[PDB]
Parts: sequence; C-alpha cells; structure tokens
Amino acid sequence: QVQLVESGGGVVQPGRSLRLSCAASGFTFTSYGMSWVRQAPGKGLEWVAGISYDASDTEYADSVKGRFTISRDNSKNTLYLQMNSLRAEDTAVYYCARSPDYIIDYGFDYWGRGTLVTVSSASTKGPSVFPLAPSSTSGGTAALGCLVKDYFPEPVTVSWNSGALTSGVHTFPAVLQSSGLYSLSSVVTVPSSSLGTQTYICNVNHKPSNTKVDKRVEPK
Amino acid sequence: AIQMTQSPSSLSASVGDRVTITCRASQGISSDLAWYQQKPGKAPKLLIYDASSLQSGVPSRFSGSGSGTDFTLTISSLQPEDFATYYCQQYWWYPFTFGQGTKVEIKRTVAAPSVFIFPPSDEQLKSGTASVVCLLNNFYPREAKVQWKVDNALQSGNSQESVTEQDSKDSTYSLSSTLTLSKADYEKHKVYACEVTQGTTSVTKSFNRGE
Ligand SMILES: [K+]
Ligand SMILES: [K+]
Repeated sequence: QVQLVESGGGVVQPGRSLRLSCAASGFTFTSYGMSWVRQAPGKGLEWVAGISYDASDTEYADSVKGRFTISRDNSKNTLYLQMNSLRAEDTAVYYCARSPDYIIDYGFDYWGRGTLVTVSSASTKGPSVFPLAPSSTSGGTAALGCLVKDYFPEPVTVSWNSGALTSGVHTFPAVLQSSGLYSLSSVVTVPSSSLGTQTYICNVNHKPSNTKVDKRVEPK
Repeated sequence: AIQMTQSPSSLSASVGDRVTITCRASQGISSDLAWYQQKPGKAPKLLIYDASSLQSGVPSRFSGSGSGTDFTLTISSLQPEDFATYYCQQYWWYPFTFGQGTKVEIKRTVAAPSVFIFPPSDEQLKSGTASVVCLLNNFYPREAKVQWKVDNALQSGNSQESVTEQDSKDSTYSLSSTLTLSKADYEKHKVYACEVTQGTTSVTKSFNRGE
C-alpha cells in the first residue's frame, strides 16, 4: 500500500522560509527517486525539484534554483523541501511524487494528497457571510445564496441546511481580490412556493481561522 | 528549458467518441514523454510512459504514440469517467516540464441561462462596500457576455467573474458576476442592471435601489 503524505503547508509571508515533509510507506523508499510537483490555483502542473534514490543527485526548476533545497532521510523514509525566500508566485498546492526508477525518469507513478502553501502578507481572517436574498420574481423557481467575502487563506467549505440541501447547489471557486483576501458565492435554486415555510441556512466553515458561520437567508 | 504545448486547450466530446489530444515539444525528446489524467481536487494519475507504454491499471482504450517532437494521446471510446484534464510531461532533460493541459468536457445541447440579480445586503452596506451579484444559472456552452450598467453607465474594471465546473446532473455551467462598489458610490445611483448576452438572446435583470 504505497502512501505519500505531505505536511507543513500553510501561510508564509514573502521572504520567509517554509519546510515541507513527505512521509512515505508501502515500498522500498531507498530504491526510488522522489520529486516535488506544485500546482498554482487554477493553473497547470510544474515540476519543482527531484532527488535520486541515494540522495547523490538533485535537480531543480529554473524559478526555484538557489531558493529551494530538496533532500531525503532514507532512515526515516521522509522527503523534504526547504523553501527559502518565498514569493507570491510560489503559492500552490505542493505534491510529493515517486518515479518508477532510481532517478526521476519515466514519469511520476505515485502522488501524495498535496499540501497548500500560501505566500502573502495578508493575515488569517474568517469570512463575512452576507445573504443573497430572494424576492417571487422568477416564477416557480427562486434563487438565493450566501456571499462569502474577505477571508484568508483558502479554503472554505459551504453546505446548505447542514448538508440536507444538496440539489441545485452551486458553490463558485474563490477569486483573489485586490485587498489580498478571497471571496466567493454559494447559490441554490429552490421552489418559490417553499420560501414562506422552509428555512435556508448556509454553513460556512473556515478551518484556517477555526471559524464556522451559519447564515439564515430570508426573503426580503 | 523544453516547452511542451498541448492542443486544444479544451474540447467537448460524447461518451463513445474517439478523442485525440496532441502534445508537442520545442526540442527532440525521443520517447521520454508521460501522460497524466487529473480530476478536480485530486492528484494526477500516470497514464502512459515512454510515449506509448501503458501504465498498470490504465484501461486499454488509452494509447499513446509519437516520437521526437510530435506526440498524441488517444482515447478510442470515451467513457464517463474519462472527462478530466490531461497533461503531457517530458523527462528528456532537466528541468522537467509539463504541457498546459487539455480539458475534456461533456458535449450537450445549448442551454440558456436563468439570470438572477442580488442587491447588496443592508448588513454589508454598514461595512462601507457594496457587492452586487449577478447569477447565470445552468447554461451551455461556457461562453457568455455579462455587462453591468449603473444608471445606463457601462461599468468596467469593478467586476469579477467566476465559473463552476460542469454540473453532475445536466452538464451545464453556472457563472457569477460580482460588481464591487463603495457604499458612497452605491447610494449615489438608482438603477443597477446586469445584461447577459448568449447567441441571439440578451437578457437584462435589474433592480432599483430602494424597492
Ligand atoms: K518495492
Ligand atoms: K545536479
């Protein structure tokens, strides 16, 4: 059972340093090359660094050379990525990946779950949740939602009626505002005849700030 | 570094169709090419190595070919679980580089959006900013033009769009357009309108600040 588990992600101010770890199990770790691959939000894949089975050879991407250091502890079955002089462009989900080789050729056959690294000067903040209230101005179907605004960092999770309401739910991906804070909306379409009897509550969880907000969305 | 270019950036196909994704390298890379599949919120999965060798556990409908600078990934009979983003990757020389990705989406008939407009809440106005949200619900294809009008004045630079992935029920998209104004600017105007144009249809949903 090959398992790769990253850890050490989070928020880091520009210029600071952060150290990621990758715990490997389920295979002879000392026989395989390992790499770090990152993916910026909404962007493609970028290979970051790679290290041979015996740690005798390392290679790096052009944008990280001189700032990042990849290493491994073959007695602890752990891979490391030391990230120095971090920049906003380093914001990404970071994966550790195995190659089916003692170097890092032939692609990446096993991947970890990924850990989010957010490089920004913004401070951690829970979301302000405002209602997107319905009128009925739309026939037998009414639209309502919640504006989840000005939180940092990613991610938030949104449910409706504690998970009892799933049909018609659309939760948009976050956008980074000029303030450095994130914002998104979650919407749902419901029968307009239910607006007077059924209550609709969006449940917004922001684990980075340990904040959960429940907002009752009432017709206006 | 070697630049990898995929074509197209996105394509829409149906279950059972034959899909071909092309990947091209700026230099010769022999057969040192890998193919990956990635779905939202998940890590990529290796599909093919050495340009044509199938990875273990990958269905035989996936096949790769090509050498040098021209490579293709072929899905002979597209299945519902194949709709995802596909990447190529060269390991010919360091630094290793990926293509920009090709998104294989579900083809369906055109669908007009249901347009809703939401004024800013009284709660948000007490913060000093006003967010006006326009919702385009369940439309296809992805393309749509959204314009904000505030007292017939066309707005620009103060709105942001966000799109969901294809719905698991009807394979449509939804889009939000958020107009961000200061509280002072919001109170100085009356009519706020969201105009959505798709094909031969333009729909304008509006509200008057006060009603
Ligand atoms: K082994
Ligand atoms: K080296």
